Amino acid sequence: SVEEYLVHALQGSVSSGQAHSLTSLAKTWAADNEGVLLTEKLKPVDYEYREEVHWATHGRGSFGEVHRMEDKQTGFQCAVKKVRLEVFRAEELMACAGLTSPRIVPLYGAVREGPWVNIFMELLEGGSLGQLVKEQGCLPEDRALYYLGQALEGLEYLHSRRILHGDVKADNVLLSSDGSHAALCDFGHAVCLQPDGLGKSLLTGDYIPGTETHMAPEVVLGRSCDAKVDVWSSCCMMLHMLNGCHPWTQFFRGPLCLKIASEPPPVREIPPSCAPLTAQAIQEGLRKEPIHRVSAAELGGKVNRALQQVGGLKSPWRGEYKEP
Ligand SMILES: [Mg+2]
Repeated sequence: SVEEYLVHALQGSVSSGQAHSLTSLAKTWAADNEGVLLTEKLKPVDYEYREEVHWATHGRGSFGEVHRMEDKQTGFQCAVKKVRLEVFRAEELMACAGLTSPRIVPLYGAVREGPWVNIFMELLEGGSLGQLVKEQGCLPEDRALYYLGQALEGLEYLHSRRILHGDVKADNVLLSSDGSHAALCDFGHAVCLQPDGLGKSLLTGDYIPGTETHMAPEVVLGRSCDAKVDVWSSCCMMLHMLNGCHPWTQFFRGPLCLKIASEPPPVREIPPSCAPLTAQAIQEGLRKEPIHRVSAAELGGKVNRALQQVGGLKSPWRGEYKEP
């Protein structure tokens, strides 16, 4: 209404503004150079911010969609996620913009150029939790608990704001230079939960999930979904971290969605040598029925206690190769 008059003003130009503008503009895209930049270090020139003209590229995502970039005026280096326009979802920015949490990769701005949405964000120097698991087969339990713990703090943030990530997994967790900090990214599968708590459903075409192996049973059953899907995924992530491979992967080859539906939870993939409280945390996080599944916050507590049970975090950042 007033947002309509507003967006028309924002269109056709790249400006330095706030998150609300970006969000509003974003909705436009989800339905020629324009956008909003949320940091001083990324500076438009004369209403424009074009690739190879104002900023240059220097690929690491599921789609090789993410690059190191540099602003040609300012010298500042960050990351660009290229997303095609016809596929773009405002929830990528909605579940991201102005979210002041150290567990969520900060958004630096987003700029449309032609059929491309260029999403700018902090470049975290230590890469993805996924790459870390690849490099060193699997992670020590305490290290595994540590990162799950930090991902849960980030999800607790999202959920309390009525936001569901949609695709929680090691590849979508990023790490600082020392590996001390972990923060969520890729909100491409994020959904905004409407006033009535739980929402959408995969079959209606609103919650399109990201990674099959990490997908909760209520998703596959075409049931209504809430934040609880993230909690299931985060434990699939936990299994990935502990075993050096996704759930279901080592056992079933074909349409997993049908297996996830009717099998017991991947609970059998829990390493026998794990601390009982770690096993319990995963077990509670992998309850097939969402209502009885613990919340991110509830799991955070159990995870926190389990880390203490294993003598705290005393594993080196990078050292041992631990065979899958
Ligand atoms: Mg990704």
